[PDB]
Amino acid sequence: EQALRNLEDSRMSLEKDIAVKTNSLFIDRQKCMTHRNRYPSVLQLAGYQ
Amino acid sequence: EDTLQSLAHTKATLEHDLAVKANTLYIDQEKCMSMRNSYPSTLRL
Amino acid sequence: NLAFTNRIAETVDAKNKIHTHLTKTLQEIFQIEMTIESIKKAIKEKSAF
Amino acid sequence: AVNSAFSSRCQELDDSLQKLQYHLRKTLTEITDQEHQIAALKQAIKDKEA
Amino acid sequence: EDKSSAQYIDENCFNLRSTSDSISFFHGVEKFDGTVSIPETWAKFSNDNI
Amino acid sequence: LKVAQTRLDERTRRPNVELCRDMAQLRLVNEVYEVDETIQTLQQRLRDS
Amino acid sequence: PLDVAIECLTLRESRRDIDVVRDPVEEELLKEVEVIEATKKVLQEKISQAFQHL
Amino acid sequence: SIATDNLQCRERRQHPDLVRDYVEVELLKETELIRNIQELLKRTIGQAVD
Amino acid sequence: IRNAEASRLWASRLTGDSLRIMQDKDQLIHQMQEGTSRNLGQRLSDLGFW
Amino acid sequence: KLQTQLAKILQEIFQAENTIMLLERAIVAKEYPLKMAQTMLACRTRRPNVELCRDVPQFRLVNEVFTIDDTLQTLKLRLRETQDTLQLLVMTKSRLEHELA
Amino acid sequence: SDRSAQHELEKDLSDKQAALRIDDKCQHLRNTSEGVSYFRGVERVDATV
Amino acid sequence: ACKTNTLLLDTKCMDTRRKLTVPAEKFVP
Repeated sequence: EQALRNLEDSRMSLEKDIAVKTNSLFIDRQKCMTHRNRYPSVLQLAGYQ
Repeated sequence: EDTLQSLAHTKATLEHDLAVKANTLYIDQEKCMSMRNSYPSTLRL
Repeated sequence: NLAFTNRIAETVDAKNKIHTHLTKTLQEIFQIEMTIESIKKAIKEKSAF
Repeated sequence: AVNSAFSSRCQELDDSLQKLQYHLRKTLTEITDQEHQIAALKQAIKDKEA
Repeated sequence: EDKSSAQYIDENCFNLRSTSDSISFFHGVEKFDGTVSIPETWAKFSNDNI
Repeated sequence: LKVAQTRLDERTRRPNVELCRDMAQLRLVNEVYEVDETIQTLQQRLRDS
Repeated sequence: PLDVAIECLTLRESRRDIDVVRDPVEEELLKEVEVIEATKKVLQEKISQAFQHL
Repeated sequence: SIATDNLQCRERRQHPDLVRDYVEVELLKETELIRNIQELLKRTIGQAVD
Repeated sequence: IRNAEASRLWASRLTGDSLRIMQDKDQLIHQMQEGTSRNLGQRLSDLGFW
Repeated sequence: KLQTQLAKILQEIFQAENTIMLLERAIVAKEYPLKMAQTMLACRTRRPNVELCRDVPQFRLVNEVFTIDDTLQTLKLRLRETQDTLQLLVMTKSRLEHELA
Repeated sequence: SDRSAQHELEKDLSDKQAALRIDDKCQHLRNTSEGVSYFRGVERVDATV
Repeated sequence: ACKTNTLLLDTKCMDTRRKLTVPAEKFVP
């Protein structure tokens, strides 16, 4: 019985951590996609030079 | 220049309060939520 | 645990609000320096006249 | 440099996620087998009581 | 025995991490029918035995 | 002396006990006073010029 | 609330032998998850369009 | 502005995974570079008018 | 003059489309790879059951 | 007029250089992940006995190889185009500078 | 008694490293940054004990 | 025995949704 208790402690902690990590991954990839595809053109950074 | 000194005090106070409260939230989360999880049977050794 | 939760909640609200005010305050300071050098140049040329 | 570094970080995080799921699956399987022997003990208890 | 071996190989080459050992342009791998049968057939074979 | 006095400032964030008098602050007020008298002497030279 | 629902499923996994039924409550929990996902999609879309007009 | 939005967005994060690495370091580098560019530009525009 | 500007337009448009194609293709590949991984996992589960 | 155009053309030429560099780095990035597919089928093709199985993994792995090859050929296609553009821009550059002189 | 001792040492190290961060940010005093400013008046305080 | 364990588990999972009562507040009056 005691071993059982240890087992489900393990699995609950594991899966909550997995949820956290999934959230973080989706966050970072979406936000940086959005921002990186914005970057101006080297010609405009020159500024019609 | 008088206005500038006033704003200087404002900025300093704000930043220090930021640091303090960040410490508070930090400590509370990773300490309490570490053991206090689901089902009050098994120790957090 | 119920009370512990709302404790954290109000802390988070405080975090967000204070960060916003900080941003706009530093913006205003950034503008006031420009005003300062404006007045200094004015002093110079009036002295020349 | 910004773009390259951020991509590296995302890669490492993916690796960690994969290992986590790997642990989870076999954890569940062993849980099931543990239960099965747990029942076996009850049967054996009766078998010895008779 | 054969099924346990199959599970072991599937595991150890699924969890087999990328960027570790499999650096090889294996090719000619678009063709293979060493597979001889169907999941329905394997289920019915196990059922026959039981 | 801008950098000097701001260098002095945030020393007054220190928590309860380790906040302490040190040779730093003594030397700091020394340098403050001496840079002040420096500036006024240079102003004197300006008037003479 | 997503985390709470996940934890509730986790505790529900603790049931025993013949007392593990497809209680329709669990179907409602699945639809809970999917509702959360749809809400998240709507939020992120609106944020994107705001950014473009900015 | 893009850099500021990135910094704030990455700041918003869940507790058990928030770190300090090259990513934030490089963001701060880019921001300081931006501000120095601004200051130098305005100085140059001044000599231009003179 | 006009030949210059025409060449400029050509170059810009093709560069833009190239970059967009590159991006979308990369995301497609890693989604479908994730799908494959999930499938293999469920197969392992079934094997353990038997 | 002419010197203005010449300056902006220099800008564009080194932009095109950056384009080709990103193209080749994308190729080198795609270079690895195919390692999974071929060696995946390598590990699975040998199996002790009858469990040799056509299943969800097999179809998807074939799709992996097929789509990856598609990607690779498209990318080298854009490599040819970017080289074409580079040389054309270069010849325009040479012309412009000579009549400027 | 043991627990009391550990608690005291914990408190001490916490405040000590807080001062440590304050003073490292301090020693990061090299010239030409924005936080430096004018707030003159810090030369009379019975502050630290 | 098994039935009692089931009941206790049900009450346990029931109680936690006081969390979902916002930060233990009213929001709307």
